[PDB]
Amino acid sequence: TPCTAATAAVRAGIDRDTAYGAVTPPIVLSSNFSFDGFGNKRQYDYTRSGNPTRDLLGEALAELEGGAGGVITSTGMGAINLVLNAVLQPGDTLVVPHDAYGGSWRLFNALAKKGHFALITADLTDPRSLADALAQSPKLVLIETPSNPLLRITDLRFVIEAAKKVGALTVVDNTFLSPALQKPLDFGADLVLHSTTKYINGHSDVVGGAVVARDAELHQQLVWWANALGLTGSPFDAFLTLRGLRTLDARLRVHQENADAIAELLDGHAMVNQVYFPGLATHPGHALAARQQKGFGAMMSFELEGGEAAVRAFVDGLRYFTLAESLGGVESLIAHPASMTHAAMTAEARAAAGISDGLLRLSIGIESAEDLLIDLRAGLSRAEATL
Amino acid sequence: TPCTAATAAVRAGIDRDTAYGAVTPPIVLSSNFSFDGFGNKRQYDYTRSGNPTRDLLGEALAELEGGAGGVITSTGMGAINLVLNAVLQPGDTLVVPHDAYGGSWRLFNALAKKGHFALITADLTDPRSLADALAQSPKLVLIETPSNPLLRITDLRFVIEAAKKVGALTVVDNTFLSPALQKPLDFGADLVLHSTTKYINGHSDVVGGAVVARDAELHQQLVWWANALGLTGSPFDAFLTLRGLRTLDARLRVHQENADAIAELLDGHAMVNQVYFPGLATHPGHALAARQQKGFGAMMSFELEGGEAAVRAFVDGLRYFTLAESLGGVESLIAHPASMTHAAMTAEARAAAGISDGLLRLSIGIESAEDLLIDLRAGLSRAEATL
Amino acid sequence: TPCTAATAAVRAGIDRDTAYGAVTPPIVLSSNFSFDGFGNKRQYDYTRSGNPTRDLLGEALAELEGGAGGVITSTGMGAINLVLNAVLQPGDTLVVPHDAYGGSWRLFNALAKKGHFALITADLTDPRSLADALAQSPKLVLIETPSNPLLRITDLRFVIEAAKKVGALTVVDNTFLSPALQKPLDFGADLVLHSTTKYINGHSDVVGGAVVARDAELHQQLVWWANALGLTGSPFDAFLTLRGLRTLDARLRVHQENADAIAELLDGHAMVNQVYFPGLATHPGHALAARQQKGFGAMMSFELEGGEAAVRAFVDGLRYFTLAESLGGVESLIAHPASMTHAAMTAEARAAAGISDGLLRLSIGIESAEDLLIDLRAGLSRAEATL
Amino acid sequence: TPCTAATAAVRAGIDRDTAYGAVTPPIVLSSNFSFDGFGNKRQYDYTRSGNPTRDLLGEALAELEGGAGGVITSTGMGAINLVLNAVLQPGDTLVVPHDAYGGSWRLFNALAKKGHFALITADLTDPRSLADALAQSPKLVLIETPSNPLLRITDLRFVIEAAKKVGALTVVDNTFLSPALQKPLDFGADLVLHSTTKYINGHSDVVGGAVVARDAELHQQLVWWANALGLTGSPFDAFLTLRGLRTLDARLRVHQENADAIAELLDGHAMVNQVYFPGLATHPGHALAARQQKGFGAMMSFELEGGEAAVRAFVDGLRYFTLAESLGGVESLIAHPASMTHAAMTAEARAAAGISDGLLRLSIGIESAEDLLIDLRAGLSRAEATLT
Ligand SMILES: Cc1ncc(COP(=O)(O)O)c(/C=N/[C@@H](CCSC[C@H](N)C(=O)O)C(=O)O)c1O
Ligand SMILES: Cc1ncc(COP(=O)(O)O)c(/C=N/[C@@H](CCSC[C@H](N)C(=O)O)C(=O)O)c1O
Ligand SMILES: Cc1ncc(COP(=O)(O)O)c(/C=N/[C@@H](CCSC[C@H](N)C(=O)O)C(=O)O)c1O
Ligand SMILES: Cc1ncc(COP(=O)(O)O)c(/C=N/[C@@H](CCSC[C@H](N)C(=O)O)C(=O)O)c1O
Repeated sequence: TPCTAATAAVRAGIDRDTAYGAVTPPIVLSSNFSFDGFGNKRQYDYTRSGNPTRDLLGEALAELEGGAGGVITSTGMGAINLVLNAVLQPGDTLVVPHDAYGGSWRLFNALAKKGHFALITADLTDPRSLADALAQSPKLVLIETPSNPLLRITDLRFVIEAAKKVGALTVVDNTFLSPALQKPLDFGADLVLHSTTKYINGHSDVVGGAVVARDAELHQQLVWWANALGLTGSPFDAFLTLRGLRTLDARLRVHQENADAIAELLDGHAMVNQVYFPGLATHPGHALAARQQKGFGAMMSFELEGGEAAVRAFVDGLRYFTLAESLGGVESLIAHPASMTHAAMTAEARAAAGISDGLLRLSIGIESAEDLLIDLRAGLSRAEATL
Repeated sequence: TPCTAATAAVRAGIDRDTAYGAVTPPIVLSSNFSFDGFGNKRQYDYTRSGNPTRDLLGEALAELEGGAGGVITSTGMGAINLVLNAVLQPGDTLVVPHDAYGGSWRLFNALAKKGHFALITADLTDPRSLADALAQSPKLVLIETPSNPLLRITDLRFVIEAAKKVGALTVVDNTFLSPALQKPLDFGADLVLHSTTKYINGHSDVVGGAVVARDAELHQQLVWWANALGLTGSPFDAFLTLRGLRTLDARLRVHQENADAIAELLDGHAMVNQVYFPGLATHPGHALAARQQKGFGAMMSFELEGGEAAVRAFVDGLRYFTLAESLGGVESLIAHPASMTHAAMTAEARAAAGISDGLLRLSIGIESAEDLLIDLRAGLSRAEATL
Repeated sequence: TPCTAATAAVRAGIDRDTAYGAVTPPIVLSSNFSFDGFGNKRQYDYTRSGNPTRDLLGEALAELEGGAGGVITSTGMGAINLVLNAVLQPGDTLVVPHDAYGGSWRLFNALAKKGHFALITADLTDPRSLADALAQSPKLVLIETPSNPLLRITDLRFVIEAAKKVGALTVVDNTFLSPALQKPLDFGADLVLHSTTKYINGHSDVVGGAVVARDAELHQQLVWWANALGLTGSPFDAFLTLRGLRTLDARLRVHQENADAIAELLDGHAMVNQVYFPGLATHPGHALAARQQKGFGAMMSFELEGGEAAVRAFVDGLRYFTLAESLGGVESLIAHPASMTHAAMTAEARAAAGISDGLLRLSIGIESAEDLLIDLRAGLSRAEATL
Repeated sequence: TPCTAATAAVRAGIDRDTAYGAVTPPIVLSSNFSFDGFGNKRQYDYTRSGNPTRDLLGEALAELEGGAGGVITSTGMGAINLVLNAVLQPGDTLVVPHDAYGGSWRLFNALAKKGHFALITADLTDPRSLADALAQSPKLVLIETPSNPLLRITDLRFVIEAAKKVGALTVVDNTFLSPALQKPLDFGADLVLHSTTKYINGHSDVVGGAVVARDAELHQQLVWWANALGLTGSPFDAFLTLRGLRTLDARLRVHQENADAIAELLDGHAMVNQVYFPGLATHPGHALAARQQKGFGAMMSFELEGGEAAVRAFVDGLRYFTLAESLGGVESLIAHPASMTHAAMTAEARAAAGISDGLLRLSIGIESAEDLLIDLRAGLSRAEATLT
């Protein structure tokens, strides 16, 4: 037996201190490391390049994703930035999803306008749209599945093998499910990346990113570029993230129980026009999600009856969903993407993503199921009183 | 509606930052707080007396335990110390259990030798022993249930009512189960205390204590003595401890799933002489534990067949159980009470308690059941190979 | 040759990490440490008993003070508390100074009322008072020099030799000057203790304490009691405190430059009635301070002309002196001891000490002399404009 | 009056907590902040974009440098990365110094090979080399003065006014002196940047960067680009960095006293061929440094008599100088740039910078001067023993 995912996350850095046998791993804040006398670099020399505390988190995310190594960055956007710098140069074309996170769109459109690469935004749920993009010989394809905030599911085996036939690398943003629930590298992706800010840290008190490469040579290109660009993260942040990771399995058990229950409430409720949640049998992509994921996760969005006034009445009064950005915390959250998470997009790119001005997104926490439903039901009455 | 205990713990100090609306509470390390002009103390003035980060943890443990307030100490022994100093003076008698934590035994016995109080050490699970202790008019009775490390169960309602009949205060050490699995104040106790070092924190990276009093007058007295003796904990530690608390309900589900599966493997295994786990119907205290606890927890101890050779072969080779003191963490631990946790006791006090030299204690973490069971089976073999 | 005090403090735990050669020492938060197989304790086992980050700070304060070792407590009051429990039992007598810190007065008086020891409160600067206290065969004499807040100076060599003649142990509270400015163990004292909250830390972001013993056997006793009472500090706090120590010598140069410039402005200013600063030749204790101290420090207090209205006009408007408790930070502070630092005292104990109701105490930080002097001059006019 | 530099750094974030009046500022680790009800962003929304604890450090460095605002990044190299991204695009030319930090060189050469900008590497101490480079109409000139590790001084008024005449922006890497000792924005620079890893933090336990812009609009472009690229720093690092900043003045007083003493020992010692230290009267740029800086700093390098054997003997046995990378700490350090800090450069870029294979670089700490000199003298004995 190698261990399971859960054991590996729990034991990450446990009993791995050669100095004192501390059970919990020491925080190495040091910027620098001594040489072992003249000409003799130790394993570490300088934290920007390499840090033992940061590398425990890289090693654990690599073990969980099945890759050769991991690079930990100061932010999620910083992981995406790392991949774009290590892989693309001018004259290269990048294919991105139409409904990627608004911050990814912002970065892709900014760097493309400078000429750092050419940009094709496509619908990867959609074989025609994918084949028109792959006919242009892209260096790189990015997949974000399930997608933020409409939970569109893209067929990892389909898109990754279509892109291999034309010689493109693949990178998957696996933020929304974590490595506990989806392993894109199992499907042949070259790279998997995360905002550790979300479920991997789980406590809404670190911003971070990670990139795991399947192949040892691409891992070393990422290490080199991270060091050179100074995109690497703080050892203290890596300490809190590794601490968070140890409860990832236990947290997701509750996130998913709570989300199955809230999906049941919102599906078919009189005051709800549409629910987007991969666990619903009627959601386009349900069968795909069931085969490529080990769970349906705990992100969902939904559209209320009754326009702006219903949205305002629903949101103002929530006791247990904080109105705020981010997701993946132990604490439940709610967001209005048009005006918050996806406000960096133009009204046109939103229209093309199918993100309406009335869409609410839930990040379902690990509070008691009974309390989240009392809160959501009172919300739905407040919105009904509006008609 | 009030929220459940689990909701309260997940959301303690969420969106309670008047400065910026931070979702996660800011860490207030400051030793000191400005006055609001001459004569105008704010809410806080000095961190030894009171600090807001520490008070979030205080207010959270008091909500969970049903008390008027909570005091956070540098350590668990510190929380016991605070209670002895606030409640007892020379000529007062204290009744303690015979099978309490060895460190509790060391402190009671050192402060009794100096004459801070008179000490009676009784078996609180046996009525004759209890009645003889209560007939000597004690100021304070301490209960520790379940007991470390034999998991003896003492009848909270019985002992507390019996102690009120003679004017004694009662304090319960509730470390082994946390507030999520046992609420002694519900049964009339005046004081409950914890080593927060264990389940409450959950990440083996903070030593700390807490005392919660039912009554506001007794809470104001503990606040005064904690400030005067200098027993209060660090704000950074409260911060990590509070972060720990948010996953307590989530952690204990997996803890209890794993402990049930491990009790079943150990009980009537040929190499296992006795299992002490209150979840087994054959354990003296099982039905009392099913009544006064929400669950049977994840601490257990066992005797192997085959003397000291068998213990050694069992322990050397464990991959997933670290040989170490402490308990209540996400990572699985094993200890040998006689030489480790209860080394502070004399050989006669261990014999009176029923702690043999062949006893092993397990703290069962939240790794996969299957990896822990493979690890224990390999150990039982190595013990068998010794005969 | 050995290095100086300053070199030792700057380099405490620099290049002393066997794991990675980290230049700065790693933070060991871990509550627990693995055994090296069955029966083999490593150097550390449990953080309440010993922790390597806390021991760098202990070992550093013991080098600076000339001691056999040091113990780091959660607070300064906790270090006094540790010494009272390690050294005293009922029937023993303790001699304390009349103008000790009000928090010391609160603890001595509360533990004396319970009868943990008998208390003699003497004026240690006056030989009759000292002789009458030493004629009563005390187990322990506590000296606080200079005294908070009137900067009375007690003759370390005289009092210590007098206490040895009658078999008493001596403990000195060396908080106001730190080890960089006064070394009581050089004059034969048994114990020196500190509030690390002040100059040692220097950044007003840690409450902590330290006790250093001259003799190895008394150090082993303080280690034992600190573990058994649970009085030990947080490793995170020891890390910030060690980081503070590194600039102690550099900080005190500027503190003393600023204090000299400010004592000169206040002494025979028309609005100032008395200055208490041991650096002035007119201060009872100046020549003793010049002999037993490397410098006059940066604490001072003063009485304004014009009663309560003048104090209020002086305090309300200060830009660079914050109205707060504590002292010894980089930032300048002002306090009113009667209502703030020494409110724990009765009005009668304050009168016996010579703490009037019109007294102000300054902690002078490391801001520019010119910005502090402009700030004080403006206060002196506001106080003038009151008459 | 407004306050001095020392007062500003000491009082940064002091008594600035509206929640409890904490004297020392709270650490806001929170990734997110609540909205004030539907449609109502508060001052902060998301730490990657902006965080109050990080903003105290940005504000304080902006006050110290005289600029409109500051952006704090996860590293020093990340600050340089932020500037190249916010200011340059393909077809733009960037002028850099020949003797810049080998990490800067690595990044300039890597991004120039991809085509992100055209690169001109010039000697900015040398007026013909500067004027050949400004004839090429560059978007941006970077100055690193004093330079790492030969302490070459570049004339801020000269180079910045030459670059304004041809329409180029100026950015100055001011790591080596800190804002306490050189204010490039006083000389007209558009941008100053720092590795806060060095003197600003001072305690070797944070990697960090900062960029301060003179102009509000360029600060707003930096905030935007830092958010979009995800270059922003951790709030906990910004907390430790602000804590170190509070002792910057007091640390530099001892750094400079110790460096004057060590310069005096090495200058004209029989075992020392060359010392590079701006505070020596015989160092090229001494009068320029005396004028454009408020002190000569505590960085120096030097070349020993006696080849590789002398270097190996000097270094092995130092009790108080740790052999390691970085600088600006309270703890004294020694580095061999060819094989450590400048190993990222090619042997030709080093030869062009004048960084020989025998150069040792001292970062002088705040230990007792008497101890640092006992250590250096024993080292010079050890290298002497190597001839005979
Ligand atoms: C699939 C995916 N990949 C990557 C990322 C980036 O990870 P980070 O860098 O944040 O750690 C995210 C983040 N998502 C957050 C972002 C909040 S909006 C940002 C802010 N106002 C801004 O203007 O930017 C969310 O949707 O709630 C992400 O959902
Ligand atoms: C029921 C109870 N109440 C209180 C406490 C005290 O709480 P803390 O102070 O540790 O946070 C504990 C601790 N128990 C731990 C620690 C053993 S450490 C031995 C050490 N070498 C020493 O000499 O002490 C255990 O059995 O593993 C406790 O089980
Ligand atoms: C010479 C000495 N020894 C010991 C100590 C104790 O050290 P700490 O425990 O604080 O670290 C001090 C502290 N002195 C501070 C604290 C005043 S706090 C009043 C507070 N509300 C309370 O009720 O206490 C001062 O005068 O400013 C001390 O001057
Ligand atoms: C003037 C200047 N600007 C910027 C920076 C960059 O700042 P940081 O990102 O490190 O904070 C520096 C750094 N200087 C360090 C770097 C050590 S080498 C690093 C490593 N092995 C690698 O391969 O990179 C030094 O010379 O000792 C710098 O001197």
